[PDB]
Amino acid sequence: TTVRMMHIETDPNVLGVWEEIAKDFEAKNPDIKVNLEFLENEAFKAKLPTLLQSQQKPDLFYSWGGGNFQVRAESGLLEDMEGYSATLNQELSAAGMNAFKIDGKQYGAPYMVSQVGFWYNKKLFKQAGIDGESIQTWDEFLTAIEKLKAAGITPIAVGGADKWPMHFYWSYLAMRAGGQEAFAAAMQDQGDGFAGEAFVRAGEELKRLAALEPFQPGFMAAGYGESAGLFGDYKAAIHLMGDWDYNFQAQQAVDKKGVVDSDLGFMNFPVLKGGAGAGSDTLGGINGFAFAKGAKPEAAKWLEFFLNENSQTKLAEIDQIIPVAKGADKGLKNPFKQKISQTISSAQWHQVFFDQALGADVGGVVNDISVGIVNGDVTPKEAAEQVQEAWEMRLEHH
Ligand SMILES: O[C@@H]1[C@@H](O)[C@H](O[C@@H]2[C@@H](O)[C@H](O)OC[C@H]2O)OC[C@H]1O
Repeated sequence: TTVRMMHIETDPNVLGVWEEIAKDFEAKNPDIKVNLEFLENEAFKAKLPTLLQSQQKPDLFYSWGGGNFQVRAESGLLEDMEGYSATLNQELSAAGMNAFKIDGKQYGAPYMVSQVGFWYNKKLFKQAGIDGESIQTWDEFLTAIEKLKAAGITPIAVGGADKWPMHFYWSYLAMRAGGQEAFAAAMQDQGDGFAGEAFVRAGEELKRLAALEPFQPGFMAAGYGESAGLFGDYKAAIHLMGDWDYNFQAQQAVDKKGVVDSDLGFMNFPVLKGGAGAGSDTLGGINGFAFAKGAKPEAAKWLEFFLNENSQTKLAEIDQIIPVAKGADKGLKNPFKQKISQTISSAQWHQVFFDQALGADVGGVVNDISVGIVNGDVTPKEAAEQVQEAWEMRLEHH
């Protein structure tokens, strides 16, 4: 039998490890072949809707959980693999398995957890006269931005063309302004919801950052790959990105090394004055693979092995993922990844990426108003009302 797994992975080292695991699995299981199918992130997300309606579908596809996963599970687009999940449940974290379980039905399995934060270049910070470790508040972050501006260094790389990198700013600002309580009320559409003060404040503070002109020339035409390459090429000082950026900025750098460890820093998103959120709250998520309707049981056998402790330990040791398999945290030797993994574990609020939490429609609105605020197209108040209004209609029509 042949199992097909659709993914968005571009890293050659990661893919080599995945192929090694596949080869090992195939030796232990001669009856089963594993075929990996790549689709680039933006194209993948765009095509999945029609793919899930087709008659030829992969067994497994990359998933962020969140809003689209829920709708797909309830709408009959995924396959319940609860009867083939005993070993997955033994090997993987229960919180990770629960993220892909709806109504007692197991529709996927976790692969990794992540944190979004500020990767930064200590060599460029020294040139501008900034101590990165002293940045604890948003006002201190803006002061650092102005010092980079005055030094003639591009402060921030962002892939504005893809929009979601910019949304990380609006999202974190809303988390810091309103805390978990505000987001929970907004999801329930209680009170003013997403049009509430926390979300307007997020827009106001994003507008304040944008007025400093901190992004690279042409950031609205730049995708994630170009933006990470600018960081890796020492041409931008700061990159707000998930922890997967550690290997990506190196792969996208001309020299294939990027910002080396002695020049590299990572810092949490700062706190906001007059904000209800805690500095230890993380934006990130639990990514995994979902089972499309019609998936064969052999796909669960593959996933059992692909996500086991040895496989996940390898992927942590090449500094790619923060693992979900029990015991694979032994592979978090790299100091950047070890510290990030501890932040994720200690977080009282760990929030899934807003665009994935809210689904393709409302999440697309959040992505649009993030770049819209920065470009002056929409005010912070108008942008928050757009999110609330789209969310209210999603609630009504489901
Ligand atoms: O919608 C965003 C996703 O597209 C993005 O996906 C990243 C992917 O770019 C990277 O290569 O692997 C991690 C994966 O999560 O995540 C953030 C979302 O906001």
